[PDB]
Order: sequence, then C-alpha cells, then structure tokens
Amino acid sequence: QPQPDPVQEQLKQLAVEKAQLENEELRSKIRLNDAQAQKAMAERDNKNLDY
Amino acid sequence: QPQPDPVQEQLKQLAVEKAQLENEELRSKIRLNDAQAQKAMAERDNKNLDY
Repeated sequence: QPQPDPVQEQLKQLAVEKAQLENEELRSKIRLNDAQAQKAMAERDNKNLDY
Repeated sequence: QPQPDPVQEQLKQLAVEKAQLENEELRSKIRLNDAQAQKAMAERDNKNLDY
C-alpha cells in the first residue's frame, strides 16, 4: 500500500489554492486599471470645461 | 478505465480561466492607455489657448 507523505499532500493542496489566488490576482488588477482609466476620463472632462 | 486525478482536473480548469483573464488583462490596459492619451490631448488643447 502506498503511504502518502504528509508534506507532499500539504504542498499540493497549497498549490491548488495558490493557483486560485493567482487568478483572483488578475481580477483585482482589472478593477484597478478600469478605475484609473475612468478616473482619468473624469479629470479630462472638466479640463475641457475650463477651456 | 482511467481514473482522473481530482488535482489535475482542478488545475486544468483554472488554467483555462487563467488564459481568459490574461486576455481581459490587455483589454483593461487598452482602456487605460487611450484614456491617458486623450486626457493629454485635453491638457494641451487649453495650453495652446493660454498661448
């Protein structure tokens, strides 16, 4: 019978959750990019108004 | 019969979604670049006005 390694099964679980956070990583930065761009839209909208 | 690995099928699914976010990644940054450039257009338009 194979005797599973307590270290090995621990790391493999963490790598599974690691991939999930690496994916939530991008989603968070999508919300950051579009917020910055849409903010720059607002600060150029009033700049034309002063023109 | 092949016995699919619960870890393997989990990661392969995440890699599929990973590629999709890596693609939405670019689209978000396109919206950031053109917002910055068009904002710089506005802040040079009024600069000529002061001239």
